[PDB]
Amino acid sequence: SQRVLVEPDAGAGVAVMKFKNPPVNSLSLEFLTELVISLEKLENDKSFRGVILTSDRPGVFSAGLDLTEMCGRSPAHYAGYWKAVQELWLRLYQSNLVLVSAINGACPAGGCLVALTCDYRILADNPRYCIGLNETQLGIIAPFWLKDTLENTIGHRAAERALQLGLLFPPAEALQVGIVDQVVPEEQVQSTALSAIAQWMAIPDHARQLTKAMMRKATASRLVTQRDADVQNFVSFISKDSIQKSLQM
Amino acid sequence: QRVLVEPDAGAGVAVMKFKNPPVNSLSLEFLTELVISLEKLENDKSFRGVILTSDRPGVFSAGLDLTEMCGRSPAHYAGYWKAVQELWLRLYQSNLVLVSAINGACPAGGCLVALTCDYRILADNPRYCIGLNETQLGIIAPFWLKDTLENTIGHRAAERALQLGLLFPPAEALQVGIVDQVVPEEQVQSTALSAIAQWMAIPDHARQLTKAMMRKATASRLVTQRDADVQNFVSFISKDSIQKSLQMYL
Amino acid sequence: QRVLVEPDAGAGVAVMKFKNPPVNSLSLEFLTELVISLEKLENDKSFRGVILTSDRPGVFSAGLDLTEMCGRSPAHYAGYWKAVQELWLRLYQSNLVLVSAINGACPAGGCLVALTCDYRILADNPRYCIGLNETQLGIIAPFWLKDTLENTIGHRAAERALQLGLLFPPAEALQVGIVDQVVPEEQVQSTALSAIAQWMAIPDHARQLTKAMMRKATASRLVTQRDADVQNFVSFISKDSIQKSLQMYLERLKEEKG
Ligand SMILES: CCCCCCCC(=O)SCCNC(=O)CCNC(=O)[C@H](O)C(C)(C)COP(=O)(O)OP(=O)(O)OC[C@H]1O[C@@H](n2cnc3c(N)ncnc32)[C@H](O)[C@@H]1OP(=O)(O)O
Repeated sequence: SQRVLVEPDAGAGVAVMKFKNPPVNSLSLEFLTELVISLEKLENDKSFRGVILTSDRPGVFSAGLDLTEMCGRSPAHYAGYWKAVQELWLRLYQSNLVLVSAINGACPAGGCLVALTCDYRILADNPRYCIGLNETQLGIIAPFWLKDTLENTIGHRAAERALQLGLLFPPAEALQVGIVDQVVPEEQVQSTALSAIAQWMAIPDHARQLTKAMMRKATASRLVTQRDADVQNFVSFISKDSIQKSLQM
Repeated sequence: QRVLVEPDAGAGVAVMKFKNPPVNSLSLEFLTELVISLEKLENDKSFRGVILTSDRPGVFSAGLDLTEMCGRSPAHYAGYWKAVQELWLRLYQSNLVLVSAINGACPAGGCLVALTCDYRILADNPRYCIGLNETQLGIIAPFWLKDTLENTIGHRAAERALQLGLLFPPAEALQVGIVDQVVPEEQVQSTALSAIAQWMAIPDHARQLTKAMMRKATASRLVTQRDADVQNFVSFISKDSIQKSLQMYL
Repeated sequence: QRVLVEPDAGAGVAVMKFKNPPVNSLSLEFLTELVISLEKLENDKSFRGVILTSDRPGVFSAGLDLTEMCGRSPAHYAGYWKAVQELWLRLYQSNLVLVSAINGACPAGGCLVALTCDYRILADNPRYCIGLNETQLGIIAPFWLKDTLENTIGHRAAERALQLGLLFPPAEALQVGIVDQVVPEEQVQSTALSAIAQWMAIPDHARQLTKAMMRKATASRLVTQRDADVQNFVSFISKDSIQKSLQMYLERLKEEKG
């Protein structure tokens, strides 16, 4: 609602979901929560079969995980929040909708939780709009399921390098490694996303959905079957006094 | 008659030419002719490599014969699918060197045949597009064919290619990696002979053990649940929407 | 030493230079020196990255030492293979940043070493070919090495590379992805230093945990079946047809130089 602007075109069967959590679309719990609710409503609305995800304001697609949500909070809150992080990944990655990311800003690790779970990724050709899983730069590591998603996007070798170096690929490099599908002038990102979704939405819907599910079920299952353990892993880590301290920078 | 096997002079390599006009559709009869012909060549110690190609250029294979899948009884659907599986299993695990000289369009089931080979050469004609276009008809590739594609072009590219049901023209096919070479159409056959010579020069047992190490896990995923896959095929293809699309198409 | 270590503790990097002439063959002796040298650098808190290269350009490593595998006792073959496995395990799971400065030809066992590194730079000399050429010797790559190759270049390319036993010259090596950069010969060492400067700058533990996340499944496949894999090597290499293939190849090798 507040933090997610939905612009629907029911006649076309398309909606645009614009992120509106300034200054940087950080993944706060309200934002994570609002994103999933909004996606779910578009899923259950049979009028809508494709969604374009983008920032309302260009510059930052999403800054990623939000520090306020993870600093000096309750054990309860941490569990609710990593559960909400997982939920967003799961619901995006398994959505029956066609999902296209119109990446009109920088896209570090948590922004990649969103971009990598879409069906197609278009990046604006702005040298500031770098994309990748940069966890190691901050002294942390990608969740296994996010690593898996990246491996599913760019292959094992490139994921090994990208994750260890915590690379944020500038647009030409991002295209070359395959983390995005197209790079276009910034003024053409939304038109390119429209052209892309027209093509994807034209596929017979059930067959497309079944095909998508066959491709992604093993990866999604790995998180569904270990989900509580994965929350506990997060909680134990960030509940540490010493990690809490290091959040302090 | 549906499959011509032309031994090269000096043996070693044979050319298998598809001849089930008009589009080399994989009828049940053609499927079993391909399997027997391949087995003969395997068992003949004079032959260790085969080039697969159409007798007439234009269409490599249109794929599955939709008439085997539209008017028919549940048992017919099941026996047909068992034969489709058999062809994939036997090609994919063949001890022969298999090279495709792709001298025509190569949609879904044709692309199956191609993807099971060790090397794929595509004639440079803009009509000769290759891919797994099942979703165009509202159908999906079976898991083992999806795995064969992923094993060819990687996960991301397969995710896109299968969902969009894409047929790649030659330059795009080469870029995505679904074929290994693109050459002028009047050179496809000679190029295949040159390319298979590289493979024929490998110590034969070592080559075969290596091929098996690369492919056995993928094949075994189907071997372990082959009857399940037949019943899933029969249930899926028997749905009324699917039947209507095939009949319309036919 | 057959392994020359040149340290730069202030920069946190050491260069490990192979010096087992004439072609840095992986004898049992040399294998164990490499394992120990790597463990000493791991344990030394001053070092976090290592560049592997040949002291003498021309051959990075000729790979496994055929004289260890030809006409020897079954226990010799087993002990040899346990050491080969040990080198792969230690390299592949090293907590160090490992960069190969590939300054020579790099056939199968050499490629074992290169593929276990985090980054591979190949000198642009048309004779400096890299690949898993086991099938040209009438043998095959072990499953774990096949997995390492697939983890480097993907399934399709591994299929072709392994069956054909390809030794990729530099341009083809870069195109297939088996190395990460191809540079003029006189830049291979400087490129490796530039590369490793960047890798060593990453928060160390996070890098290590990430590397483990990417590699533990592959390594575990050998660890859990390790003595079976020794048994399989001995049984396979002992076949008379394989002994024959290996002694013919050895004989061919000797003839091509003397
Ligand atoms: C189931 C699992 C199975 C097994 C997995 C095995 C993995 C493997 O490593 S297999 C071996 C792969 N290695 C090779 O193919 C390299 C063989 N060597 C060569 O082609 C060349 O020697 C090469 C590349 C070093 C070029 O150097 P160059 O100086 O031009 O040639 P070369 O004349 O051979 O070198 C000189 C000496 O090194 C020896 N040599 C070279 N390679 C080897 C080797 N792999 N083993 C032992 N000796 C070797 C030569 O025989 C010769 O001396 P000598 O006959 O007295 O031992």
